[PDB]
This record gives sequence, C-alpha cells and structure tokens, in this order.
Amino acid sequence: SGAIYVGNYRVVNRHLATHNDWANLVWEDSSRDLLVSSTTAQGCDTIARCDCQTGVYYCSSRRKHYPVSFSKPSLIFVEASEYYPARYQSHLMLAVGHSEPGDCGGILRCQHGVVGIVSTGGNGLVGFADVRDLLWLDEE
Ligand SMILES: [Zn+2]
Repeated sequence: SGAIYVGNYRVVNRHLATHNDWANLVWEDSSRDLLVSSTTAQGCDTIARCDCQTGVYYCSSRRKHYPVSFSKPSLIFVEASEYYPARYQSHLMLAVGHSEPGDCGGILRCQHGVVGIVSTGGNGLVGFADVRDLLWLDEE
C-alpha cells in the first residue's frame, strides 16, 4: 500500500483505490494503474520534474529502501499478477529488485522528489508507475 500526497491530491494505485477515492475522483487511468483523488488537507510531497534514471524505492515486503537504476517510462508487457491479467501497462519504469503485490504504493524518489510508486513485480523486476509527466499535480 501507499500514496503520494501533493497539494490537494492523493495519488494511489488504481487497483487499491477506495470508495472515498472514487467519490472524490480527479483523474484515473487503468493502463497506468493510477488514480488521483482530491483531499481536504494540503499534502507536502514534492513530485520530481526530471528525467532521472537513478533513485531509491521503498520495499515494504523487506522493510528496506533500495537504491536502483530504472528505465524510462514506457509501454511494458507485464505478466499476470494477483490484481491484473498479463497486459501492456503504460508509463511504467522497471528496475532489478524485489516487488510483491503488497509493495504497491511504495515511493520511488530521486534528488528532485517523488518519481512514482510501485505498481508491478515478478521475474526479479520491480515496476514503477511514473508521475513526473503529470504536471497538473503541481497546481490548482
Ligand atoms: Zn530526478
């Protein structure tokens, strides 16, 4: 589990979104496994605005933050998981590392802020849903 809290936005994995998230929906995209809902309270996370390919992610299933290199956001074929069939997922970045279903929502961060959240895992790879192209999170 996990979210990003920026301004009056909450960013979560679409497959973990709550009723309150859908009841306060701003934007959602199945292909990216992302959903954004509106918040009453201001959040304090900063979204990275950059093309970094190195950062650190949180892996809840190891209680550890791991430094990783990660690929550029792309359309990646993902094997079936407990929460999606095998499919193409867009705006996804891969690293070599551990990721189980419960790790979804863990933050990937670089020097500029939050890059994205864990979304995929298996075959010794971790996949992160990028948020750096969602420039509207910074405003309004
Ligand atoms: Zn960066």
